[PDB]
Amino acid sequence: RLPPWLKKNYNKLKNTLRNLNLHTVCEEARCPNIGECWGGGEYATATATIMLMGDTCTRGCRFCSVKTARNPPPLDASEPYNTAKAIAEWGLDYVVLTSVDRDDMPDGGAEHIAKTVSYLKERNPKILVECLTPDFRGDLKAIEKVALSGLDVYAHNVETVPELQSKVRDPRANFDQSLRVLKHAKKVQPDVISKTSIMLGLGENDEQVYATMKALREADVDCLTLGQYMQPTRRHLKVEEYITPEKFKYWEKVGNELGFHYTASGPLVRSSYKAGEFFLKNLVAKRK
Ligand code: MET
Ligand code: SF4
Ligand code: SF4
Repeated sequence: RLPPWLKKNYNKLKNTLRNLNLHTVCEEARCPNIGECWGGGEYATATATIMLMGDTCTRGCRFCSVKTARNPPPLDASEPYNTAKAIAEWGLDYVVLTSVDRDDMPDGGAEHIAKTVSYLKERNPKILVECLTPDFRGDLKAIEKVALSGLDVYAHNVETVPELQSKVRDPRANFDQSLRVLKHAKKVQPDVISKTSIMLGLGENDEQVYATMKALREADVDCLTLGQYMQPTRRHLKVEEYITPEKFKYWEKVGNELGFHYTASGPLVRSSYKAGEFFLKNLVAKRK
């Protein structure tokens, strides 16, 4: 039994979404945060997450419930237009575009991701766009394609501390490669906001978490999120422990002192959790 800290705007977003051919990770993961992200924050912003390039990943990360197969179906060439259209009609404030990894594609899908960003920004430049990208196996030209697509925030996850990369992630991912992605995004587009996420509860200790946060700062990562690893099914990695609410508040203070522009830290925090609210409050510093 999970610890208890892991248990108008929303209905307006839900009713509008019912008519549009758009499908989210928010509902198709049964995310416990949909009440918060979908309009229930301080600024009442709407954030949601859409996953491009199919529902089958070429990788098999043991923390992740996305289905895996060696030869996923080909890309839906209509998805960039259909997605960007459906987002603009849904009326979102901040959208997180993410995707499965497509190691079967030479550019890992970067052109597909970039086309979606570009379509959306032309329809409505008022929408903030974050892309949570694959590592593209370190392909600098693929990273460059997305970084130049006009997005506001370039995100890519390290997921865990360097010592646990081989346990937690598919062998095609690693810590230095992920840092190279974030560094190259900033090199190609210096005014982009860079962002990464770490899960706690997988066996890391405090010394490794601090060292990781320090290294992320040296790589000029602007924003950080920390949340609890929650085991999707009994076949996935076992939870080593549930981090306390007060310990997550400790890490937020540590991230502030290290100079992250925001450190979103809490048991239910995910990469996309209230991403629009964190952007508005800490980067835009909007007065309500
Ligand atoms: C949907 S998981 C995040 C995006 C990408 N599949 C990655 O692991 O890097
Ligand atoms: S945390 Fe991510 S998937 Fe969950 S409701 Fe918020 S944006 Fe959607
Ligand atoms: S690459 Fe991303 S989508 Fe694929 S298994 Fe790993 S975390 Fe899940």
